Amino acid sequence: DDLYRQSLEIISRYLREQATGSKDSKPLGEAGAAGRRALETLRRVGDGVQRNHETAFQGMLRKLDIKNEDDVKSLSRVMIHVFSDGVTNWGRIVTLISFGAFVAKHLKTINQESCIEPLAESITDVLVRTKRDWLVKQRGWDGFVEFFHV
Ligand SMILES: Cc1cc(CSCc2nn(C)c(C)c2-c2cccc3c(CCCOc4cccc5ccccc45)c(C(=O)O)[nH]c23)nn1C
Repeated sequence: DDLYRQSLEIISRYLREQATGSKDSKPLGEAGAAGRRALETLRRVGDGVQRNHETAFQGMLRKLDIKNEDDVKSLSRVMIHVFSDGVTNWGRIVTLISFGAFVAKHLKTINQESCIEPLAESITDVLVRTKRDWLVKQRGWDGFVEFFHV
C-alpha cells in the first residue's frame, strides 16, 4: 500500500516533469525519504534510456498511435503482456517508466496533458501489482537508488 503510493508519486512526478520540460518538481508527501534520491536517479538513468533508445521508442510510439484517453486506456493490455514476458530487473523497470515519460511528452504535444496522470496510474498498477514480491526483496526504491548508485 505504502509502496504503491510511493511508486505512483515517483512515476507521476517524473512523467509530469518530462512532459513540461522540467528538471524538478515539489514533493507530494507519499514518496518519503527514498523519494528524492529515487527521482534524482530516475532522471539520470531514465533520460539516458530515452536518449539511447530514441529510434525504438519513436517506432513503438508511432505503432501504438496514441491520440486520446481511450487510446491511453488500451495500452495496459500490451503493457502488462510485454513487461511480464521474461526476466525481472531494474533495467526493465527503468525502460517501462522511461517509455512512460516518452509517451507523456507525446501527450503534451497533442494537447492531451489530461492523459498523463491516468498513464502514470496505468504504469504504477502494472509495476507494483506484478512485481510487488520482487520489489520487497530489493527494498523497493532504496534498492533502485543503490543499484544505479549515480
Ligand atoms: C509495446 C511494446 C514494446 C515491445 C518491445 S520491442 C520495442 C522495443 N525495442 N527496444 C529495444 C525497446 C527498449 C523497446 C520497448 C519500447 C517500449 C516499451 C518497452 C518495454 C517496457 C514494457 C512495455 O511498456 C509499455 C507498453 C505499451 C505502452 C506503454 C506506455 C507507457 C509505458 C510503458 C508501455 C520494454 C521491456 O520491458 O524490455 N521494452 C520496450 N513490444 N511491444 C509490443
